[PDB]
Amino acid sequence: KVFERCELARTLKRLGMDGYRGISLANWMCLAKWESGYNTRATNYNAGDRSTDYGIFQINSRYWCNDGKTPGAVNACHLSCSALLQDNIADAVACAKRVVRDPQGIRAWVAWRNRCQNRDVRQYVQGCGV
Ligand code: NA
Repeated sequence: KVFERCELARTLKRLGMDGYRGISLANWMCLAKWESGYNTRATNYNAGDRSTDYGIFQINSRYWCNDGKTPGAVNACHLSCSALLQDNIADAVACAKRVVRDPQGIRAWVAWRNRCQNRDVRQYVQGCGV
């Protein structure tokens, strides 16, 4: 599924993302926009290290979900990577929450540093009623 902006923002608020481990909803929105374009079925193979990024938050198979074909990988969210390609984003959000519980937080995603950090991210939630 490809979410519309405000539809996602309302969804993430209901799922308790606003202010999770210190991260405002507008930041999660900026992350999803730059990682996947709000697309749950997005995948990106990384040829360099044989890992894959899965779903709306482009969560990596080396550390967070199991896809069986990543060498030396762990499965910190305790999920098949498949779970992160559903239209329903409950499991993806729970895994995102797990990612940010590590010391790096939201900095775990290089896209967030490039595109979101120190920016005016208000635009991603404006007019959405959240
Ligand atoms: Na894994």
